[PDB]
Amino acid sequence: LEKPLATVGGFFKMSVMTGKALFTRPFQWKEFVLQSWFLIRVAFLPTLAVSIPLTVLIIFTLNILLAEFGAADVSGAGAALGAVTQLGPLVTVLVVAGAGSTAICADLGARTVREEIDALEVLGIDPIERLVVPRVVASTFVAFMLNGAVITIGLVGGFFFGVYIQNVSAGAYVSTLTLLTGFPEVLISVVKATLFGMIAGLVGCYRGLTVAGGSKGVGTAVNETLVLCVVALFAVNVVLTTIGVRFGTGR
Amino acid sequence: CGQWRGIANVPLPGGPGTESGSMTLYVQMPETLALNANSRVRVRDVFVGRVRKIELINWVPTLTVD
Amino acid sequence: MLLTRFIKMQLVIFLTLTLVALVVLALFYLRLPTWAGLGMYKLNADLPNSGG
Amino acid sequence: PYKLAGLILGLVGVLVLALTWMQFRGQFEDKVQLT
Amino acid sequence: GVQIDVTGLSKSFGSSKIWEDVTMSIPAGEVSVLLGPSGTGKSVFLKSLIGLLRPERGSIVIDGTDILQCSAKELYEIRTLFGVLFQDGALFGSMNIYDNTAFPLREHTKKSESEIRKIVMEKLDLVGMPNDGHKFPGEISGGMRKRAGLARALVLDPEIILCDEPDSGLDPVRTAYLSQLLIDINAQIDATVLIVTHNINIARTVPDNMGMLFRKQLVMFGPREVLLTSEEPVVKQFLNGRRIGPIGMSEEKDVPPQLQATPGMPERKAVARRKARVREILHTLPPAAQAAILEELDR
Amino acid sequence: GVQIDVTGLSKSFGSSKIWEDVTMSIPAGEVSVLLGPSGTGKSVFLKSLIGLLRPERGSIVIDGTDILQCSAKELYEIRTLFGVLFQDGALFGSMNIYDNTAFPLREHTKKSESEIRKIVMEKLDLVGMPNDGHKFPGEISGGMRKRAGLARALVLDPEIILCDEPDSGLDPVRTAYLSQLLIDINAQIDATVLIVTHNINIARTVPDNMGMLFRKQLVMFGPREVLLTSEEPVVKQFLNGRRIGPIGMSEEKDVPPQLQATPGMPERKAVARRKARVREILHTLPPAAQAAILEELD
Amino acid sequence: SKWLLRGVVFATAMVIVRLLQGALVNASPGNAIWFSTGLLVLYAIGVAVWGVLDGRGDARSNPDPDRRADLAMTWLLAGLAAGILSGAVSWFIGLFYKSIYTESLLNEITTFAAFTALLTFLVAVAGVTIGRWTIDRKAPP
Amino acid sequence: MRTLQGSDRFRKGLMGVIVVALIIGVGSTLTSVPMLFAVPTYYGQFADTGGLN
Amino acid sequence: RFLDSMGHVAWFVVQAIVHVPHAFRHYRRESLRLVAEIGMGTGAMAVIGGTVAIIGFVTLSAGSLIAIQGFASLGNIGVEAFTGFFAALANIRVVAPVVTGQALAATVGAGATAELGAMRISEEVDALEVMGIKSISYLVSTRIMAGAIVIIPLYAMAILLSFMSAQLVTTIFYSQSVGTYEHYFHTFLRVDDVMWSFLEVIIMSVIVMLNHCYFGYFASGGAVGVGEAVGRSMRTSLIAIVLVVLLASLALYGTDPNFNLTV
Repeated sequence: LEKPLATVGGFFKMSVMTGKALFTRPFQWKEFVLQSWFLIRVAFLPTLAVSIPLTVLIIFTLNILLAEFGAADVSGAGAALGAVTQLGPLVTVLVVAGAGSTAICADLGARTVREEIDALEVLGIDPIERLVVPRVVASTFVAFMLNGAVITIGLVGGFFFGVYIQNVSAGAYVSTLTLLTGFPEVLISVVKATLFGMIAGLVGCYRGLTVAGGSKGVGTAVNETLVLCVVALFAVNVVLTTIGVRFGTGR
Repeated sequence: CGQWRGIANVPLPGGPGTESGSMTLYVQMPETLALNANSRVRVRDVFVGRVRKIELINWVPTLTVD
Repeated sequence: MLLTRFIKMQLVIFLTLTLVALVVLALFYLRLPTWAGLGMYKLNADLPNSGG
Repeated sequence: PYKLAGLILGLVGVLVLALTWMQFRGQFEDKVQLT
Repeated sequence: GVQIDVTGLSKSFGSSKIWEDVTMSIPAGEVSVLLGPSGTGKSVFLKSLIGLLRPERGSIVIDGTDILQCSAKELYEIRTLFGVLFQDGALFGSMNIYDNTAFPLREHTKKSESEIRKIVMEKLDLVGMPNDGHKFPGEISGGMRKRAGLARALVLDPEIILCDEPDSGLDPVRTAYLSQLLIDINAQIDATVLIVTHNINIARTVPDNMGMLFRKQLVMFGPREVLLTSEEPVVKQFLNGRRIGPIGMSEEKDVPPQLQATPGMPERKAVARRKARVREILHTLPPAAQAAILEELDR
Repeated sequence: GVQIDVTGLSKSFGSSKIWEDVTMSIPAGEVSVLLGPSGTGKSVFLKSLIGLLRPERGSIVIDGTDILQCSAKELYEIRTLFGVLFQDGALFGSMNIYDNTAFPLREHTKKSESEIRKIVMEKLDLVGMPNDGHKFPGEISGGMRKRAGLARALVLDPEIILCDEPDSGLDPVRTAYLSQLLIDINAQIDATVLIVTHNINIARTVPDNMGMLFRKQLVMFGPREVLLTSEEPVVKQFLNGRRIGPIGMSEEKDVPPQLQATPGMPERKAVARRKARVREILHTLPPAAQAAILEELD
Repeated sequence: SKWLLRGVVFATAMVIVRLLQGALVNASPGNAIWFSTGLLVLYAIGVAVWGVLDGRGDARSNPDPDRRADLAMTWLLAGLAAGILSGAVSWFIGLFYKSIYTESLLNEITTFAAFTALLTFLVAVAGVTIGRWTIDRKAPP
Repeated sequence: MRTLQGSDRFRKGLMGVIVVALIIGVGSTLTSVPMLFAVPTYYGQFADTGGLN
Repeated sequence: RFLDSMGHVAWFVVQAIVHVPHAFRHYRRESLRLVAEIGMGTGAMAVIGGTVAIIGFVTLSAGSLIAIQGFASLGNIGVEAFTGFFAALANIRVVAPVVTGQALAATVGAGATAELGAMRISEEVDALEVMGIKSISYLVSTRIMAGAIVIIPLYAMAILLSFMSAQLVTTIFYSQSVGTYEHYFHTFLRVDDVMWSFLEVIIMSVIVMLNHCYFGYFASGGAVGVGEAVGRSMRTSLIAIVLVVLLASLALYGTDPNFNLTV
C-alpha cells in the first residue's frame, strides 16, 4: 500500500505544482494551441464514430421498449436526458482517456527516455510550466468542445433514426426534449466534461513524466495511464451523477 | 434569432405534407390549447399532414397547415 | 516445461472465482432451473379469450 | 495476395451489414397483407 | 574552468548501492575521464555532479558552494556554468538545429536576434556544422546529433562541460574525431571537460586526469601519467583490455602520447599545470613509477 | 561448419539503400568478422543471411541451395543448422534460463526429459553458467543474456552461428572474455561463426576472415593476414583507428598474433585451413604484403 | 501540538458561530441565509489572519521553501480536528438546546465536519501563501 | 524528475486523499449543510401521512 | 495504401484464425499461462486483481449509475416501482455489454499490445522465427484462445456485479423493498436476452483481441512506438465494440422486441 500511496502523493504534488504554475507563471499560448489542435486531430473522428452508433442503439432500445409500453411519444425526454447527462460525458471519457491521455503519456515518456526532460532541467527551466500546464488546459478545452459536439450529434442522429426508421412522430421527439432536461442537466454535463478532461490530462502528464524507460516502460506506462483514467473517471462520473440527480429538473 | 420560439416550434423536414404537391391552408382557431408546431393533422383520425406555424395575428391564432 | 506454480495458483483461484460467480449467476439471478423447467410440472388451460 | 484478401474482407463486411439490415427489416420471413 | 570537489559521495537505487565513498578533485580546465566496467553506474555519477540526481550521502563542492545543499533557487545560476552533451544529444525534436542551439540564449541572455544568429553560426562552425542548421534532430545521424548537442552547450561560455558516453554508436574513427574536437574546445575555452566512458582509445590519449570505478568503489583517481604507470591489477587489466584479472566474466561475478591540439589552435594551459602536479605526485610514487614518469616528462 | 556464398546482395529500405553489391565466400568452420563505420547496416546483413529480411536482388547459398528464393517450408529446415546471438540475447522473460535453453530442442527433437536436462546442463556449463539455470532473463546482466542466448544457440549442434554486435554494453574486458568464449566454441564444435561489429580489438584478435563495408559497398573480404597488411586507405584507417582518412566525422561527411583457444581445448581446425588458403592466395599480393605475410606465417 | 491547538480554537469559534447563527435565524428568518454567510465570512477571516501570521512565522525562519516546514499538512489536520470536535460538541449541546440546527451524530461527525475542514484548509492555505509572499518581496534578490 | 521522486510522497498522498474525500463529501451535501443553509423548521400534527415522502 | 492496409489486416486475422487448432494441439501450456495472465493481470496491475478488479469496479459503477438515474427519474415522474424492470433491461441491452467491452479492451488488449510490441522490439519474434516456430501461431492464436476461454467467466462476473450494484443501490440507498425489486427484475428478464448478450460479448472479445494483437505484433519505432500502437488499438477497439453491439441488438430485436407489458 505504501508504494501506490507514494505514487498517488507524487501525482498530487505534481498537480499542485501545475496549478501553481498556471496561476503564477506566464501562460504558454503556442504550446496550448499546438496541444489543443493535436488532441482535436487525434480524438475527433473517433468520438463521432463512437457516439453515433451508441446513440442510435440507445434510441432504438428506448423506442421499442416504450412502443411496447404504449407511451412512444415520450421517447424524446429519455433521449435528451441520456444524451445530456450520461452519453456525452461517457463518450468524452472513453475517447479522451483512450486517445488524448495515452498520446500525452506516450509523448512525455518519449521526451523522458530521450533525456529531453533532463535537457530542460539542466537549463534551469521547470518542465512543468512549459509542458504540463498547456497540455492540461488543452485537455480541458478539447473535452468541453467534444462533449458539446457529442451531445448535439447524438440528439440529431437519434431524431433522424427514430423518425425515418422507427416511424415515431417528430413533433413528439422535439417537444419532449426539454421535458426532463434543463439548465441543471447541461450545467452538470459541462462540469463533468471539464473535470474529466482535467483529470485525464493530469494523469497522462504524470505517467509520462515518470516513465521507466527499458523496452516496455513506455507501453506499460500508457496501459497504466489508460486503466487509471478509466477507473478515476468512472468514479467521478458516479459522484457527479449523484450530485446532479440531487438537483433534478423534475424535482 | 428574433422569431426563435424554441426547438419545439421550428419546422422539421420529412413526413406527410412536406413533399411537393402538398397544399397549404390557414386555420383560424379561437385558441390552440398550448399546441406546438409540427403537430399532426388528422383526417378520419389518420395522420396526413403537419401544422407549420402558429403565429398569432391580431390576437387570434392562425395555424399554417400543410 | 514452465509450471511455475504461481501461474498455477492464479489459475486455481481464477477457476474457483469462475465457478462461484457462474453458479450464483445461474441460480440466484438468471434462475436457470425455472427457465429450463427443473422441479416443475406442465399444465394447460383453455380460455374464451387470451385477455392479454 | 493482399489486395484479394482486402476485397474479401470488404465484401464480408458489406454482406454482414446487408444481412443484419435485412433481419432488422424482417425481409427473410414472409407474411401476407390484408386490407 | 573551476575545480570540482567530491567528498564521500554515495548512491543507492533502493537497497542496492551503485557506488560509495567516491572522493575526488577534478582540476580546473583539464580534461578528465571516469571509466570502469559496464554496470558500475558512471552516468549516474555524471548526472549527480550537475544535480539531476540526489546522492544519498556526500558533498559536491563547485566554486566553494555545496551543490547538494544549495536550494533550487540558487541552482538556476550554478547550472549556467555547465554545458552537457548527453548520449544522444537530447535535442528537442520540435525545433530545428538552429533553434535548438539558440534556445539557451533566448532563455537566459537578453541579446538581439542578430547577435544570437552570430553566436549560433560561430558555434555551429566550431563543431563542423557550418551549413547544416536548418535540419531537425530526427533527420541527422548520431554523430551530427552529438555535434549539435555540443554546439548548444557551447553558446553560454561554460566553465564545466559534462560529456556522457561520447563513443556510443560510433566507430573508432568518429570517436577519434569527437575526441579531437573536445581537445580543441578545451584548448580554446579551458572549460573543464569531463568525460564518462569505458572506451580504451579515449582513456589512453585524451585525458589529463583519469579515475576508475570497480565494485561500487573508486579504485584510484589521478593524472594521466600516474594512471598509465600504475602496477594495480584492476587498472593495469582494464587499461590494456586484458582477460586475466579481478574483472570477471560479467557483472554477477566480480605511455601513449596524448592527443595534441591541432595546429592553428591556442596553446593548452592544462598540460603545464597537470605536469606541475605530476611532479609533486611523483615525489610519492614508487621508484619504478618515478623512473617511468621522469623518462616521460623529459622527452 | 558449412560455406555461405553471398553474391550480388542488395538491400534498400525504400529510396535509401543500405549496401549496393556484397559478394562473399565465408569459409566453413572459420570465424569471420564484418566491419564498417556506423550506419552501414551490418546487422541488416546478418538478418538477411538467415532469411529474416529480404534483399531485393542477389543470392545466398548455404550448402548448394539458394535460401533467398525457396519454399517457406524448406526455410524452417535450413534454419535448423543455425544459431543466432542477438544484441541482447532475445530471451523470453516468461521462462527462466533452463527453459529458454531447452526450447529449441523441445520444439524439434522428440527427446526425453532426462536427456534434455543433461544436454541443457552441459551447454550451460559450456558458456560459463553452471548453476544459473533457474534465473529469469530480467534478473541477469547483458553479458549473461548474451551467454544464455549463445547457450540456447548451441543445443541443436549448429553448423552456422551468427553474432550481432557482441561488444554492445560491454567494456573491453568482458568483450575479451566473450571473444575467448567464441574462439573456444569454434575450437570445440567447429561451427562457422560470423560476427558483425565495429570493434577493433575483436577485429584484430578474434577472426580468421574479415570483411569491410564502406559507402554502401563491400571494400574487400579475406583472411586476417591479407587484411591486416592491406595498403587500402579505408581498411588501414579503420583498423588502426586513424582520424585522417576517407572516413569522415559523420555519415553525411563520408600483425596481431591472434588469441589462441584455451589450453586443453581441441586443436582449432580453422587455423590450418586459413593458413593453407592464405598460402595459396599469397602469389597475388603486393611484394611488401607478401613479405609481411610470409614473416607472419613463419 | 500546534494542529491540536488550532483545531481546538477553530472548533470553539465554529461553535460560537453556530450559536450566533441559530439565534439570528430564529430572530429574523427572512435574512437568515445572509446572517449565516456573514458569520461564515467572519470565521474565514479569522482563519485567514492566523494563516498569514503562520506564513510569516515560517518565512522568517527559512529563506527558501525547501527548508520551510510543510504548513499545509498541519493546517489540514487542524481543520479536520476542528470540524470533528465542533460537530461532536454541537450535536451534544443540541440535545439540550433546540435553537441550534444540528443533524444526526454521524452527519455532524463526518459530512459537515468535511465542509468545515475543507473551508478551513482552503482559507488557511491561502493565508499562509499570502503571508509568505508578503515578505518574499523583502527577501534579497 | 528529482522533485517528483522525493522522499515526501507518503505525506503528500495522505493530504491529497483526505482533501479529495473532503471535496467529494462537500459536493455531495453542499445544500444540506446546516451552517450555510439553515431555515426554521415548523411542525404539524396529522392523522395520516397519506403517501407523503 | 488503404486497400493494402485492409489486405494486411485481413491476412493477419485469417492466419491467426487458421492456426488456432495448431496452438490448441501444440502450445497447451502457453495457453494456460496466458489464461492465468489475462485473468489475474500482469505487472504492477496484477497485485490488485488485474482484469477482474478493473472489470468489477467499472461494472459496479455502471450499475450504480443505472440505478441512481432510473430511480431519480421515475420518482420524479411517480412510477418508481418499475426501477428494477428498467435497470435489468438496460444492463442487458446497452450498458453492461458495452461497458464490459471497453474495460476488457483497455486492460487485456492494452496489455497484449504492450507485450507484443516489447517482443517485436526486443527481437523475440525474430528469435522465434529463427528457431523454426510460427510466431503468429505461437503468440496471436494463443492470445485468442486464452481470451475465448477467459471471456465467459469475465462477462459472468460483470453481469453479476452489475445486477448486484443496481439492486444494492435501489434497495439500500433508496430504501426500496427488495421484494418489489426482485419481482419486477425476474418478471421482465428473459434468459434468451442474457444468452444472446453472452454471444455478443464472446464475438466482441475475439474481435478486440485480434485488433490489439494486430497493432502490437507489427509495432515499430522502438519503445516509443509501443504507446502510439496502444492508443491506435484502443481507438479502433472502442469503435468496433460499439458497432458490434449496435449491429447485434438491431438484428436480434429488430422485428420481435421480446418484451410484453400491455395486452
